Amino acid sequence: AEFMEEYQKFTNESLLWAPYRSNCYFGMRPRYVHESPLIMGIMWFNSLSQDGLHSLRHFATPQDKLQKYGWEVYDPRIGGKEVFIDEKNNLNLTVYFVKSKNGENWSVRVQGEPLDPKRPSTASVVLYFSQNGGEIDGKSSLAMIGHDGPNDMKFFGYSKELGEYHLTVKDNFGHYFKNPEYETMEVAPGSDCSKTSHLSLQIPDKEVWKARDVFQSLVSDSIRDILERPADLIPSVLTIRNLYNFNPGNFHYIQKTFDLTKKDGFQFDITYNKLGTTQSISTREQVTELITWSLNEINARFDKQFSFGEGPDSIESVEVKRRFALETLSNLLGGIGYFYGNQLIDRETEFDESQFTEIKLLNAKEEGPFELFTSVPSRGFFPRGFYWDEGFHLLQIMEYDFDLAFEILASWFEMIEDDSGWIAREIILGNEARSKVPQEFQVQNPNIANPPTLLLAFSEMLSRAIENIGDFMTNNLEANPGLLTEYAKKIYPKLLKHYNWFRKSQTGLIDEYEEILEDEGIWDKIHKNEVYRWVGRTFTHCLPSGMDDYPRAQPPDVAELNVDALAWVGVMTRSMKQIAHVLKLTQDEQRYAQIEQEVVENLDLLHWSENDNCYCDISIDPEDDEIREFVCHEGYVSVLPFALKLIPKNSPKLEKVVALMSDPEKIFSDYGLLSLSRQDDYFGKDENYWRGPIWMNINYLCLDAMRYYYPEVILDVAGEASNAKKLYQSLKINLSNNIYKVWEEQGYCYENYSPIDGHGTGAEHFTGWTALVVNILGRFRSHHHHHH
Ligand SMILES: *[C@@H]1O[C@H](CO)[C@@H](O[C@@H]2O[C@H](CO)[C@@H](O)[C@H](O)[C@H]2NC(C)=O)[C@H](O)[C@H]1NC(C)=O
Ligand SMILES: *[C@@H]1O[C@H](CO)[C@@H](O[C@@H]2O[C@H](CO)[C@@H](O)[C@H](O)[C@H]2NC(C)=O)[C@H](O)[C@H]1NC(C)=O
Repeated sequence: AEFMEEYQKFTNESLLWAPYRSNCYFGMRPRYVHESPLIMGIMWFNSLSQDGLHSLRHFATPQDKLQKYGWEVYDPRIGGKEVFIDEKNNLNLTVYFVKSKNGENWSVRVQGEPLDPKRPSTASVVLYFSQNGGEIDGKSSLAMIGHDGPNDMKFFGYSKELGEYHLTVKDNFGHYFKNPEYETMEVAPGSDCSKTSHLSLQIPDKEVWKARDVFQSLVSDSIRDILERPADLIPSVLTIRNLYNFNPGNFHYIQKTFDLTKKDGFQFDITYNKLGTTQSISTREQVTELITWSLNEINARFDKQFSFGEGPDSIESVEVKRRFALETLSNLLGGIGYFYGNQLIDRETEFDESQFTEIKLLNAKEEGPFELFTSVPSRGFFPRGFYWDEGFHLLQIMEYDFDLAFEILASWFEMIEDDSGWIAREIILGNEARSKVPQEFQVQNPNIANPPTLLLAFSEMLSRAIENIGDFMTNNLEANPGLLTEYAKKIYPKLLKHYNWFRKSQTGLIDEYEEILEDEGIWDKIHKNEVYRWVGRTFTHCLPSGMDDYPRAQPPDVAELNVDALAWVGVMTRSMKQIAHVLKLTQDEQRYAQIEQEVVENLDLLHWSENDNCYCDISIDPEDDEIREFVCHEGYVSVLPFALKLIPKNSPKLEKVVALMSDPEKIFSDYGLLSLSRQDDYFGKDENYWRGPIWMNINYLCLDAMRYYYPEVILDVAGEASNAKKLYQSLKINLSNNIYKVWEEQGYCYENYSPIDGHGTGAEHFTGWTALVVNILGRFRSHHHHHH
């Protein structure tokens, strides 16, 4: 326990400070600080135009249509470099983040330059800071204590949680906008674009996220005052000022308007030093060497974890492939955020498992606070925790930073409350998070489950730890049985609660079929307790399966048994077996081992269709009742038993699944595996999400499964390619080539890809499970054997 607290202390300190407000282009708050956090964000716009406030950047949104934004290099333990290309605002913005070795001090360098040096424009950068908590704790504060000329400012702050600190904003260079042939640029007292403007005021903690709206509102009131006039005084008109004579408070705006016709651009530093620190960040030169050191250290960590060769993809060079992989991983890590607040949950409205109409949640309530440290599918579209997405994020994160993956996993399972094992599918905390979500999707339903991909990720992590440790650094939990055992003892009761909850809530009705299964002569050899159905499906959708519009049995029936629901129970059971092994719980381990084998046997006995050579959902013939029908829509659901490694090794069924995945007339394409066979009735129909398009998450599992079932495919030996090798190689090549190409051309990683011509579709900046392309390119010997 003492060793664990020593490890957890260091982990905490290394992850305390980072740009964890991932919904912002650049926003910061300290990890796990909910009462008195220092909150920071950066906004910018072109103040030279009359309607520059309409192009004010703050939150990441696809509606901004930036040419490019994201981390080129990033690791939240260290820092990184983020770039924003904004053609509308003529701005080429780079933001560096670095930290002291103990992680308690930090600096942000904002560096801008024009995209076109002869386009008349300005870069009006607005920093805001808020020391929260004062209204609650009666002590937390942040005050400007002085300045060195107009453009360098010194602040003193107190956070009850993090202690006293100094915050400084200082210019290194940059030409402030001004017409030299005027006596002054001022148009009103405080409205002067020729120097830094600062405004302090009191904003309630819960309203701090509205920094852009408050800014626009205050500037609008100043404009109203002014006009109740040359074009080059507009920047001064759009400079914030203390019009209403607010008393100083927790919140601070700092506005700097630079002339973008000067080619060299600008640079200023924002530095935070804990009071009494032995590692103060003190000079511009010190920041410059920290940035150089930090970027090198991240490149070194990346090179230790991944390795890249020439081929088999067609990416022009190994240097370019590696850089692509680094940027993609950096954006996945850069989506990691810290969230705190209430969910909207409806527990009162009655749930009827035998009805299939959409449900009206009319008894919604504020519940919480909750908190969560998690990666996100997309900073623009989906800047929040998604339960089923996170398992896939962790499969990528774990390959780079094993211990970080354990931090995120633990955070998720902290959300399990005492009376229930339920975890919401989508985690929306507070008004800031709700602002990105249509009201119709905000209210969560505690009767609805989702695929437990977190436990698939946990299974893969425990597999590596168990392999490496034998008998019972960013990978201490992989190598140290003492540390792993303490982590496991803490989390076990939570996983168990979740496991029991999932199994009960999704229990199928085996008692129908009995007469039918007796007639087939297999009723006696199936395991009646291991059959499952997705509870809460509707006529046209099945949200609990994670693949909403993947075709299901019609009409819906309470006797349906879903092959993918059973497969997921298999995966959960496997993870329980592994954590039981780690805890030396022999009798529990052997129970889970047998349950896993019973899942395996039910998949082959019940869900395998000899006629269709496929795993299928099953249902009772609505006409006949004496007949049970195999609902067979060939696609991701059909391959899931393969992709989750539940089919017995050497099973004759393996070859048929491989044949399914290799067939160009079904789900094989030049751009990866299609979610649904081209020959299916539903292919291309309706919203067309899981009815054709290629998704990286399932594609990656299939590749991983190939290596498990056909271990020879990992060797590239000259000779005759087996069917398994042909598939493995071409799929890996097709995914790598296409995801890169779309990223190179269309700009970024996408939620899914077109079966037509492989073009990117769905949400943009999807890192996101599409970041699993990093592993496909660079993963090497994640398994641990022996090097005698
Ligand atoms: C590691 O950091 C976290 C900070 O969240 C600590 O684990 C919160 O700690 C408080 C007080 O111990 C508890 O009330 C909460 O229940 C904890 N939450 C979670 C999610 O664990 C932990 O104490 C820190 N350890 C060290 C050594 O700093
Ligand atoms: C964004 O601005 C940066 C900074 O100037 C540019 O990346 C300099 O570019 C040259 C040419 O590649 C290199 O010699 C330097 O190493 C770069 N410096 C840094 C810090 O990257 C980049 O070209 C600009 N991008 C756009 C689209 O204008």
